[PDB]
Amino acid sequence: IYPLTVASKSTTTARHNAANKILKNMCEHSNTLVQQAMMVSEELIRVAILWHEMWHEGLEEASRLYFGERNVKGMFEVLEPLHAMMERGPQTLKETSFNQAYGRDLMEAQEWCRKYMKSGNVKDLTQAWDLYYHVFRRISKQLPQLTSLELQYVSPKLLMCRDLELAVPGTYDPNQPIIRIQSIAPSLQVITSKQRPRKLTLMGSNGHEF
Amino acid sequence: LIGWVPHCDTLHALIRDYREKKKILLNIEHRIMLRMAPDYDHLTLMQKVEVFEHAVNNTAGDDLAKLLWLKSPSSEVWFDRRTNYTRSLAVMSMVGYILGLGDRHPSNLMLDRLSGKILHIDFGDCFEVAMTREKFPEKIPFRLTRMLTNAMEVTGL
Amino acid sequence: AFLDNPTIILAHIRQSHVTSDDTGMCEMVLIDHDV
Amino acid sequence: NVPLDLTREPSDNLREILQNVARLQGVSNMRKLGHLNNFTKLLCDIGHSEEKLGFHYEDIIICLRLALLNEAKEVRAAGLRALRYLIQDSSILQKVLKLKVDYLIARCIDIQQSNEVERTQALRLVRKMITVNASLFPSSVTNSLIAVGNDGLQERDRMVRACIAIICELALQNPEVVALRGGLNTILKNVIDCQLSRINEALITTILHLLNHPKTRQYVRADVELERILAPYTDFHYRHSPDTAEGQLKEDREARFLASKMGIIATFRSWAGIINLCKPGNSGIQSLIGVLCIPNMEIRRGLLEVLYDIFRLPLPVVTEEFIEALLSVDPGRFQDSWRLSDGFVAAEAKTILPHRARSRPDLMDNYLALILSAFIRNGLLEGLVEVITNSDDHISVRATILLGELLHMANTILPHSHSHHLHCLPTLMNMAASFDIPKEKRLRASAALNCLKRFHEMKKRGPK
Amino acid sequence: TKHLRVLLRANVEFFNNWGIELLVTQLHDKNKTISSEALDILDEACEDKANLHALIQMKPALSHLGDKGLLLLLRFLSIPKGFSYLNERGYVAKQLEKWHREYNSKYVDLIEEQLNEALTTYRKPQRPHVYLPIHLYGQLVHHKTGCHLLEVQNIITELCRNVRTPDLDKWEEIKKLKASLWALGNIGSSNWGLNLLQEENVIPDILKLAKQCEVLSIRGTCVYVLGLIAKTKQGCDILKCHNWDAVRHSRKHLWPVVPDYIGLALPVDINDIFQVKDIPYFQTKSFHLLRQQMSLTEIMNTGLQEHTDDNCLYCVCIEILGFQPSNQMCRILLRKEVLRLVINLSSSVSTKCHETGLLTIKEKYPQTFDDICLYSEVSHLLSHCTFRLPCRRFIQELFQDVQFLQMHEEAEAVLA
Ligand SMILES: [Zn+2]
Repeated sequence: IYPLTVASKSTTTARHNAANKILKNMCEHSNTLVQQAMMVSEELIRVAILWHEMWHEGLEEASRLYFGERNVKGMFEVLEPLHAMMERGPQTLKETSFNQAYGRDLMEAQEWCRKYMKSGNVKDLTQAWDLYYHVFRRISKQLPQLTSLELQYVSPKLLMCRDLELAVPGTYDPNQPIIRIQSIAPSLQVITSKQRPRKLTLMGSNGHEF
Repeated sequence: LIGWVPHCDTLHALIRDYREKKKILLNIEHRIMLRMAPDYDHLTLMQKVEVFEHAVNNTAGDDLAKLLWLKSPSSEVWFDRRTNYTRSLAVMSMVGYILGLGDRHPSNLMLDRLSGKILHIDFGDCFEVAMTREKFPEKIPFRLTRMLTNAMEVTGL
Repeated sequence: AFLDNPTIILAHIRQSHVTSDDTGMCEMVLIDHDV
Repeated sequence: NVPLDLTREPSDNLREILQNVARLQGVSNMRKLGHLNNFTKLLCDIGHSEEKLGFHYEDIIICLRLALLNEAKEVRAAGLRALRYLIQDSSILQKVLKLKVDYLIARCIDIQQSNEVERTQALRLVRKMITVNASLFPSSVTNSLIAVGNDGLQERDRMVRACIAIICELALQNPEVVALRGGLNTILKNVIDCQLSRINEALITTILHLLNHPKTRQYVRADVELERILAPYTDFHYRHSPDTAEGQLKEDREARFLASKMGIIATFRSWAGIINLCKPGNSGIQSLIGVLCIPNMEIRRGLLEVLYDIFRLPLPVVTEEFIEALLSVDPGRFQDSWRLSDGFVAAEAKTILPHRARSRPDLMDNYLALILSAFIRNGLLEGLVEVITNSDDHISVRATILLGELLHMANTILPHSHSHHLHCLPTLMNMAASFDIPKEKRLRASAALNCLKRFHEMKKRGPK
Repeated sequence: TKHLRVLLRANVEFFNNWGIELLVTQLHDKNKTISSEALDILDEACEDKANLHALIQMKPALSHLGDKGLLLLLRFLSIPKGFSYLNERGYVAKQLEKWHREYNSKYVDLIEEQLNEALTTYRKPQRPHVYLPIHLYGQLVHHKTGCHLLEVQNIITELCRNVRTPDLDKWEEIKKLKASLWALGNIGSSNWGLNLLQEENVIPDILKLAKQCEVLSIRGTCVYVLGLIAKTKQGCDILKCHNWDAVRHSRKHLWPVVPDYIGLALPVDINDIFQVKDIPYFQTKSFHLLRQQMSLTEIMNTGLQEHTDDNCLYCVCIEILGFQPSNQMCRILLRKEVLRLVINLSSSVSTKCHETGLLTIKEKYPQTFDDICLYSEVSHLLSHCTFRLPCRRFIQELFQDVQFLQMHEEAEAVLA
């Protein structure tokens, strides 16, 4: 169940279509298992990198490509997925909060990048980077302040499960009884580091915390 | 999603706690090298040996050896833990050599508190990648320094 | 509130700024003579 | 300078216009300053015409244009003053704009060389240009005013509020040019870091005016422009300025909360702001209410103060006991105006005895009825119940009083239909006197009802 | 004078025969503030029929006062005895003309002024009370005889057509719609005022305007005027049919119990008013390549891009004024270098690198910042693009120590 979900989320079309074909076959005998796994997989990756986390990495990589590698087409392709996720609308208060503080600047900067593709003037692209760099400075000043996350603020769907038939990740053998996920802690801690990993504590069906 | 191994702490933090308790600066060895030669990074190969060899002679490396004994409730437990540490570091040295592991800085080395075992993390640089890079190419198969070799046993390695 | 027509919005803008400015600049730049 | 006022108009005009060029030789700046003042006095005598004042308008602008390039601030200040008396009708303004004089007018705005007298004259000219014809305002001058307002506080510019007040005036007669140059963003960012009650009210009113008429709402985005004021409360880590000193970082957050609170109150008292913040779809009111349920102590203590001012309720005193806080909200509490030095009995009797009118409509009740119904629809009552039973000791008491005040306000101002789902509190019944829920949470909900019960007695007694 | 209000609110025995007469003499006091306070507390006393009948039999002179006296004098028309006394000298006819041309729209100003003073922090030169001011049409419909005059004049037809055909384009004609919504609302505050108001089917027109209106100010205005219609049992029944509930109790008993009404009404679903149709956003409707591949000294071992003869300080005057053409490969390569550094300075990515590149040019070649055309090109670029204030002041400051001899030479000749 776990490897197939990763394949179904791949960017490649060949892997995406092939993975989903196997998944729908599993829905016959066990439909509720795959549905829970898809919900868990989408929420876990959301918590790992937030909206302001993706922009900090995307803008930093895009800036190096444009000013260091002198590549323009490679800069746009990095920023296209970032603007695509904001057009689908926020699904939580944290995403809603981001869409209010930085919503106007990012959306307007896309418009200037759209005029550069047609007019071709260098000034349009330069004026676009004025908004991108202004947001980058603001985000970089609040990353160190991030040290703890509340599940209600980032993803309300994780704390409203209270029961799952999906086994705890990393522990499954055919010769042992299956242990399922019971609940997820309402708060997780962020370790102060360059990558800022999160500490997620689950709750097994046998009363043992993982 | 990486599982969390309990009862284990990294080597860098383990030494740091010992030195700060004994009123010892964390970077005494580094300070001596800069004091003798401020432009240490720009020195030639033969000149860096002179600075490096001088630093290790003025400071006795036994922090790890005394660290393990002070955390052992009894001598019977101390000997058992030391035996496990000696033969767990040797296995990862040869296995890591075949795999070509690199960038084995102390932050990527963890020592089990209850059993004395050695755990490796961050398996990112493999197959001699770190040796061929142009930025500080390390030229050693595995990490075996004076701090580690002075804790396995008194007779040496 | 019924601050709808520009006639009362203009008066509100040029009165609050003059009355509640610590620096004596709006009292000199917002003269009604220039209309 | 000696004002002749004796020879013919063309003869008096020649000397001043020939001395403005001078080829930068043989004429001192003092004489130029005196001649410019003569032109202003002369223009007040002979009316604006190309037949009586010798040459045409275009020739006068050319020589007047060679006055803002002087290295003396006194000469430039007089040159700007002369233009204001010359520009009267749209015909002259279009001629001035034709010669690209706006390149020099915008130049004098931002030189910052201890010429506050020169800068005042430049801005007074701008207000004249807007009045004469606001549809032909140059884009070069506009971009200068935006820069001096967008980043006019980090450079310690003293004429920062004097330029924002001009952008708002221009935004009411020509919003098209202001929108292109990002002028509407500057006004929104100014109210975040402006903690003056009267100024903050005026700035937000200009933006809400553009959201009133149907033909002007095209200049404002949907859910990112107006909702900027909700960022300090919705975002737990808000950084308004990318570059600021870290010494007053703690004090910066408090300043943002005070300024943002007045903006929220201001936009909730205008019909153009109530509707835009309470749209049936995704709206800012749900985000404001939704963030209240999150167990954050800093945000909760701030949002409660906002709710009291929205409904205009007296704030209680900070405490951990309900009795002390209850006594601080009674309508019969003593006030300084009741003393013998002030209104002896006349002032006191006004707030105690009731008004002698039982049928006269009270328009303020209608405003509170609509506002209260909007919050109930979005789930204000459900949010308060969570705060009461899941917050600090000194926060639950403030929420308990607020819930009691709303219930009293709602049983005599709301109609029959809105009262069927009003006095029910479905979420409170979930956390009732039951052993399934934690025992500590069980008694807090029970004690809240007991504390709220005594609030009924105070209203029953009335003022005394 | 202020102490007579507490005696009014305390229900002092027989206050209407000795207290009213002491508030009429106090009207003619020398101080204007004292007289103004007497009017304030006299209006509050008029809410009782016993006190209002006392004033009519005293027939005081309130015409010489301001608008406050005029409104208080218009309340006599609500009593049949007071209407006959006033409508004997030809007074109601004069007021009808005044309340149709001069200050029928000014009633909106009185409504807005009180609301603005209440909660706006405006103060035109705590929970207050905002009561509806006295309106001529709202007081004339209390009796059948008064309602007869309002129907023969045929004013309802004039007001109704102003609602079904609104012109929400000019701000001056929008206030006329407001001047009619408040006039229709006061007419519907009485049972006899509703008989001649619902015969033209105008209430549904207001209800439609209260939920589907382009101007949000008109939408909020209709909320208040619908409350005035809910002051009677008959009025509240009409609003209930169109899904608009209202409060059906007075204010003398603030504790309603299930079995004169105050003016308040709200829709059953509050979201029916907060719906606004979406409107599309208005925005929706070279040497640079070679410079990075080489060096400034390497290349050395027309230049203006956006330079047309309509937006230049010197070139635009060739035809209109009659100036002479400007006169001059080593220099054309410096114009491009200056312009490209200004453009790169608009991104604010590396300001120090770009600022250094401009200072060196002004040092090695101080005479390149002396051509009027280059200044116009830079000034033109500062308008379209956006620059930080410290960076914007850096530019336009390298041209401060210039002469611009060409403009001075040509301007002197043509002007002389
Ligand atoms: Zn030119």
